[PDB]
Amino acid sequence: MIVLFVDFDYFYAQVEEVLNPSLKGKPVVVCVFSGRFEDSGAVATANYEARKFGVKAGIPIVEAKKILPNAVYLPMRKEVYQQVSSRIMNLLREYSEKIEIASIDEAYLDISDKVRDYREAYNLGLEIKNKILEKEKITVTVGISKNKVFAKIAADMAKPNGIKVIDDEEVKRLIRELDIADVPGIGNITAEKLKKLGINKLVDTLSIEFDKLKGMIGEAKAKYLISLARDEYNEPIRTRVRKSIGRIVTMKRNSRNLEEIKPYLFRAIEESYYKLDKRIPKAIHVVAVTEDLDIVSRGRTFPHGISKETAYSESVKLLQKILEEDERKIREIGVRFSKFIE
DNA sequence: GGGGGAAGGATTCC
DNA sequence: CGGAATCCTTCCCCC
Ligand SMILES: Nc1nc2c(ncn2[C@H]2C[C@H](O)[C@@H](COP(=O)(O)OP(=O)(O)OP(=O)(O)O)O2)c(=O)[nH]1
Ligand SMILES: [Ca+2]
Ligand SMILES: [Ca+2]
Ligand SMILES: [Ca+2]
Repeated sequence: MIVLFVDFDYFYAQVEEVLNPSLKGKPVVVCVFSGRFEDSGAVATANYEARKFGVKAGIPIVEAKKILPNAVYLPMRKEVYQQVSSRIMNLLREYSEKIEIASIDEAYLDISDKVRDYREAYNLGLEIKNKILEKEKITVTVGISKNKVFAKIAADMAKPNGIKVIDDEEVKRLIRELDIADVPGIGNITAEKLKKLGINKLVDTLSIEFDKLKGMIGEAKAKYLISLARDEYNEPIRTRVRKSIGRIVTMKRNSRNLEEIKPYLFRAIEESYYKLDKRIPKAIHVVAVTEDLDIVSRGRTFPHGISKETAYSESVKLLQKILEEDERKIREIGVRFSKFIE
């Protein structure tokens, strides 16, 4: 089996450069302004000229400006990037019917019934890269291997504007030499848990009693890692379907006053329904971020679709249920809709 | 005992 | 900052 993974380079920043070439060459930082105060919010992403100095996704906008006060700061226009993304995804579909659109800037293609060796795979990769650059002026990185995981690791190793195949012999070296933290799905929590168990590489997961691994990181995660370690991980590329749509917003100032929170909540409901389109959810959750940055939620699933009117009244109750069962103030409020009636 | 859900939260990654 | 998926634990009803 042959998997080709595509990951767009510094996506949001690069789309902005495509729409405004005068930006190419200088540091470009795409941000998500939270509105709490001047420059409050975070960096969604930045082009490589900016990353050289530490400005990257996730850092506070205020820290970014300290490092690169004269860079170009742009507000995130996610809708524009989404449409550019869709077009690129359609281009990729022209290379395989078996495509898994993982996120707004990445996808997996099962090109097994399209090519036979890694040679023809690599070449197909270059053609895909050329096609995208030519058509959307977007550079991307391609990773090729036997499964989704290593295809993705391959690209990570080739970033940016690269292409990289990880063949069977290297898959074995990685299992032995790859920091397990560098394995997709293994975050800081899980990685520290694995270190304590003496597991630093995929290979190590094979020298521990399963039940011990299971008990420490969970069944799903334990089996996942063991599969990879045994060089047996093999999940098929399949069409992913959105399972929830939501919106959470940061308020002007903290509060526990219902009348002061409701408009933010409703606005979130309004935006969520617009985005819902023709989808009808049977479930609703109201989400609150306390002053101490904790995230608390209360939801409800009914036996039928939720109308906007129902969403409004129910959401009010759930918020009321949150405030009554938590002494903290609310910093951010939102709603999420799921269990669609399709 | 154990199947089948639902609710709330933990993690992870874009 | 903030959108969203998967998986985990506890709680429940029920035969
Ligand atoms: N709001 C927000 N958006 C993010 C964050 N991280 C990534 N994104 C968005 C914007 C990124 O362009 C897009 C793709 O993420 P990657 O993880 O693929 O980063 P990006 O493509 O920007 O750089 P790259 O060349 O892949 O290293 O997802 C984040 O922490 N917050
Ligand atoms: Ca990505
Ligand atoms: Ca990317
Ligand atoms: Ca990691």
